Amino acid sequence: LGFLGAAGSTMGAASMTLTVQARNLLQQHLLKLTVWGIKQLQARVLAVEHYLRDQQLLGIWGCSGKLICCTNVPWNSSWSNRNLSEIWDNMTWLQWDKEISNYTQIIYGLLEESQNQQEKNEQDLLAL
Amino acid sequence: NLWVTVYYGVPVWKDAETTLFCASDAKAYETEKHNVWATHECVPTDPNPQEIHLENVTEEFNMWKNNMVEQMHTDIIELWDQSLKPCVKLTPLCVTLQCTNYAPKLRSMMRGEIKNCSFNMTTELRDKKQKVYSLFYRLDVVQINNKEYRLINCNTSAITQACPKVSFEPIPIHYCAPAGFAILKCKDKKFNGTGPCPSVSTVQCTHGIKPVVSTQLLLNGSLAEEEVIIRSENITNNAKNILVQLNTPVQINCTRPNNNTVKSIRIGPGQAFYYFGDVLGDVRMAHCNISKATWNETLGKVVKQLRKHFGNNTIIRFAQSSGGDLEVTTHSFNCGGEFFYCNTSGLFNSTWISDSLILPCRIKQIINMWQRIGQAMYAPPIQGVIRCVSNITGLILTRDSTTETFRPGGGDMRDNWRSELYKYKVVKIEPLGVAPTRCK
Amino acid sequence: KLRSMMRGEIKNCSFNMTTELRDKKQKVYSLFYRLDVVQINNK
Ligand SMILES: *[C@@H]1O[C@H](CO)[C@@H](O[C@@H]2O[C@H](CO)[C@@H](O[C@@H]3O[C@H](CO)[C@@H](O)[C@H](O[C@H]4O[C@H](CO)[C@@H](O)[C@H](O)[C@@H]4O[C@H]4O[C@H](CO)[C@@H](O)[C@H](O)[C@@H]4O)[C@@H]3O)[C@H](O)[C@H]2NC(C)=O)[C@H](O)[C@H]1NC(C)=O
Ligand SMILES: *[C@@H]1O[C@H](CO)[C@@H](O[C@@H]2O[C@H](CO)[C@@H](O)[C@H](O)[C@H]2NC(C)=O)[C@H](O)[C@H]1NC(C)=O
Ligand SMILES: *[C@@H]1O[C@H](CO)[C@@H](O[C@@H]2O[C@H](CO)[C@@H](O)[C@H](O)[C@H]2NC(C)=O)[C@H](O)[C@H]1NC(C)=O
Ligand SMILES: *[C@@H]1O[C@H](CO)[C@@H](O[C@@H]2O[C@H](CO)[C@@H](O)[C@H](O)[C@H]2NC(C)=O)[C@H](O)[C@H]1NC(C)=O
Ligand SMILES: *[C@@H]1O[C@H](CO)[C@@H](O[C@@H]2O[C@H](CO)[C@@H](O)[C@H](O)[C@H]2NC(C)=O)[C@H](O)[C@H]1NC(C)=O
Ligand SMILES: *[C@@H]1O[C@H](CO)[C@@H](O[C@@H]2O[C@H](CO)[C@@H](O)[C@H](O)[C@H]2NC(C)=O)[C@H](O)[C@H]1NC(C)=O
Ligand SMILES: *[C@@H]1O[C@H](CO)[C@@H](O[C@@H]2O[C@H](CO)[C@@H](O)[C@H](O)[C@H]2NC(C)=O)[C@H](O)[C@H]1NC(C)=O
Ligand SMILES: *[C@@H]1O[C@H](CO)[C@@H](O[C@@H]2O[C@H](CO)[C@@H](O)[C@H](O)[C@H]2NC(C)=O)[C@H](O)[C@H]1NC(C)=O
Ligand SMILES: *[C@@H]1O[C@H](CO)[C@@H](O)[C@H](O)[C@H]1NC(C)=O
Ligand SMILES: *[C@@H]1O[C@H](CO)[C@@H](O)[C@H](O)[C@H]1NC(C)=O
Ligand SMILES: *[C@@H]1O[C@H](CO)[C@@H](O)[C@H](O)[C@H]1NC(C)=O
Ligand SMILES: *[C@@H]1O[C@H](CO)[C@@H](O)[C@H](O)[C@H]1NC(C)=O
Ligand SMILES: *[C@@H]1O[C@H](CO)[C@@H](O)[C@H](O)[C@H]1NC(C)=O
Ligand SMILES: *[C@@H]1O[C@H](CO)[C@@H](O)[C@H](O)[C@H]1NC(C)=O
Ligand SMILES: *[C@@H]1O[C@H](CO)[C@@H](O)[C@H](O)[C@H]1NC(C)=O
Repeated sequence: LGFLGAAGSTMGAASMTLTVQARNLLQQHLLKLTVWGIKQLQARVLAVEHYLRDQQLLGIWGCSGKLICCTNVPWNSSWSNRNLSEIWDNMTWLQWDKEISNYTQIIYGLLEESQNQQEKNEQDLLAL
Repeated sequence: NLWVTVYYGVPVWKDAETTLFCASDAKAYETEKHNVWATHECVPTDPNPQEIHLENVTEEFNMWKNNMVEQMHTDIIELWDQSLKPCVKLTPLCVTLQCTNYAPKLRSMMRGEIKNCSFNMTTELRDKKQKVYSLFYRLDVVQINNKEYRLINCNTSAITQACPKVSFEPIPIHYCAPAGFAILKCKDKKFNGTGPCPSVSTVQCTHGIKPVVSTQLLLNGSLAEEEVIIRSENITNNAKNILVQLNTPVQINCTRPNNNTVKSIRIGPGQAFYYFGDVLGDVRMAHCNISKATWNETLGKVVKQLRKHFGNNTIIRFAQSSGGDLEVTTHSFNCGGEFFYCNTSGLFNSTWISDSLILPCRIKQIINMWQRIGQAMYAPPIQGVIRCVSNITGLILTRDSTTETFRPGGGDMRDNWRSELYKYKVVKIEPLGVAPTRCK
Repeated sequence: KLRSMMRGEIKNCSFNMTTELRDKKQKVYSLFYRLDVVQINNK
């Protein structure tokens, strides 16, 4: 398809397109200062941290490197328990995402606590 | 039974504001060194128009809340201000002018229009002055009560010489978004202005935009594709203006048919300005032509689009514009060194029920761009004659029982660019996702 | 004609101020303070 090619597609169908989504991220050396040089300087900066802040988060979430990895925290079924075998390959990413959106903050702090706090101690506990 | 599974690279976005930058089509200019639009020090466009279609997905836009308008309208003022800075300030120009008419025996419309004038201009030495004969226009001088005349600016603003090597030709500008972002595209024909475009697609970098300045009409712009398309925000309000896009252009010819002469006088140690010295031949009005029968056929398409959702059993009356400044009254445009003011009363004298044409045109010298009281640019005169040929694309109207008055409006330059940015919006890519699956 | 501490404090003054035209000047009456002006030796 292409970059954002599987946008309105099945989540399982759009599972196998992640590489094209990640390649199409991040020129002219010797900038001046005048007008457009400001924006190109601003273009260089905003590409960095917006690449990087989530790249911090995968190290926070222990899922370092490109992996579709899964955690050890259970799914709370209070978060719209809707046929999670069926709906997982039915709708889209997109419309499903705003359904999740009211609780994503609650998830993330539990993610950095579940295996990232606990299961990152215990290999030192067996390191003897 | 289910555990949270993370996902990276999910195709999902939100809507956000971001900084956004130039993209030029790389040419070999090397003549005017740099124009007003800094095409130099801009990144060359990738000649690969990667335009990726989006299947079976919709998104409601709004052409009335594009922050891309407010970013660009900031930049056009600022680039204009940036290039205008390092040139000659005509501070000692604001003097008492002894003047008289230039062609005193003349019957035409140009009678009492060009004015011969006289100075005491400060030379490059401190204690040497100089009597200078020059020519000016009616729309540049003001009486004081060979009566004493005075320029307009000295009421309000100061004067900058307009750097007589640069140009003003509107280069097509592309807008590349930074990484981690995308630009949506509507692509739906007959798009309302605010609605879910079904046929969406996206690019990194938009198509060409010519930042032309124009009042009352939309010169040189982009065509439509199907028919006359009407857009506005609140069609029932009298405060919202009217955006019209046409499926076909009208070839307008415009000319300043005078063989002229430009002189030069050093007024400071390096300050040497150019002024409208003399006219060879004899004095001729500047005007513009238009195919009348084409334009009536063009305007006949318009009223059909009008009577669809407004005023079916109601006459449609066009009137001349009301009044105010010349920029909000008459057609005004630059055409490469000259600032025309063409009267358009001969295009809005018409009603409806159920062999060319000539517009007289005035020109100025001292320009107050974007209504900024405090800044005033003095354009230099141009030798030779002017032979501007242009299309037309759009029309800006306003609405004033079973009678309807449409007067031609304008004023805000930002409305020029909503005619070019309705096809786009800015999204922030989110490469995250968390779903429950069967693994622990 | 003032007896208080403010005696000889505010000073009426006169100018020839350049107007917006190059060859037009203007006589201007204004007020100033002791701590702004210096004598030169209606002085
Ligand atoms: C809408 O689009 C149309 C495109 O179809 C635009 O029409 C074009 O407009 C340009 C500029 O107005 C015009 O170019 C001129 O062509 C002449 C014939 O080839 C050239 O001789 C002339 O070049 C001179 O002027 C330029 C600007 O000053 C200089 O860059 C150039 O070096 C030349 O300058 C020398 O000569 C002059 C003569 O007086 C002298 O004073 C200078 O000092 C210097 O010595 C122009 O480039 C195109 O021909 C037009 N095309 C058509 C088909 O008409 C139209 O302008 C657009 N509408 C609007 C409103 O912009
Ligand atoms: C503007 O008016 C002045 C009036 O003095 C013109 O100057 C005189 O013009 C005649 C013929 O044109 C000459 O014979 C004189 O020598 C000029 N006087 C001076 C002092 O030079 C001037 O020509 C007019 N401007 C134009 C462009 O015609
Ligand atoms: C085109 O835009 C206009 C507004 O400029 C829409 O008009 C209103 O739309 C809302 C929501 O769709 C309705 O609740 C109103 O009843 C509409 N008013 C009128 C007078 O029509 C219009 O629906 C849009 N049309 C399309 C096809 O999107
Ligand atoms: C002005 O409009 C004319 C049409 O009236 C344009 O000419 C067409 O341009 C397209 C794109 O290059 C060509 O495919 C057509 O063949 C042209 N038609 C004719 C009759 O020449 C012209 O490009 C427009 N110019 C501007 C500056 O907008
Ligand atoms: C569009 O403008 C019209 C005015 O022409 C608005 O209609 C009136 O608005 C006032 C103030 O909100 C109300 O008191 C009237 O009752 C309205 N009249 C009608 C017939 O509704 C209208 O609200 C505006 N709509 C939008 C979306 O801006
Ligand atoms: C504007 O002027 C140009 C030339 O000055 C006109 O172009 C000519 O048009 C006629 C008929 O349309 C053709 O037969 C000629 O071959 C054209 N000549 C050139 C050099 O292009 C153009 O038609 C004028 N436009 C209007 C509306 O009058
Ligand atoms: C454009 O030309 C028309 C030519 O008629 C001007 O209209 C005249 O304006 C004067 C001044 O108000 C009136 O006294 C006349 O009655 C008008 N004529 C008609 C037929 O109505 C018009 O003023 C010009 N445009 C501008 C901006 O001055
Ligand atoms: C400053 O002193 C001058 C002295 O001339 C005052 O000017 C005169 O003031 C009287 C009465 O105040 C007027 O009748 C005269 O007409 C003024 N003369 C002129 C030339 O205007 C001036 O008033 C004093 N300043 C203040 C603030 O009182
Ligand atoms: C799931 O979320 C609800 C709130 O929506 C909360 O009351 C409940 O305790 C959560 N379940 C678990 C197992 O944490
Ligand atoms: C120029 O100066 C001379 C003498 O200073 C004066 O007679 C003449 O009126 C002045 N002309 C203008 C246009 O200022
Ligand atoms: C100065 O500006 C005022 C309004 O701001 C206007 O009425 C007046 O005519 C102007 N004077 C000149 C000489 O342009
Ligand atoms: C203008 O006058 C000059 C005088 O030498 C002549 O060479 C030139 O051809 C004229 N141009 C026009 C357009 O008449
Ligand atoms: C324009 O055309 C319409 C019909 O096509 C006609 O009724 C009208 O009189 C025409 N106007 C002019 C000025 O020719
Ligand atoms: C409109 O045109 C007619 C003739 O075509 C003329 O008699 C009338 O005065 C014009 N009115 C206006 C407002 O231009
Ligand atoms: C102002 O100028 C006039 C004449 O040039 C002179 O008589 C007067 O003393 C001057 N006053 C001041 C305050 O400079």
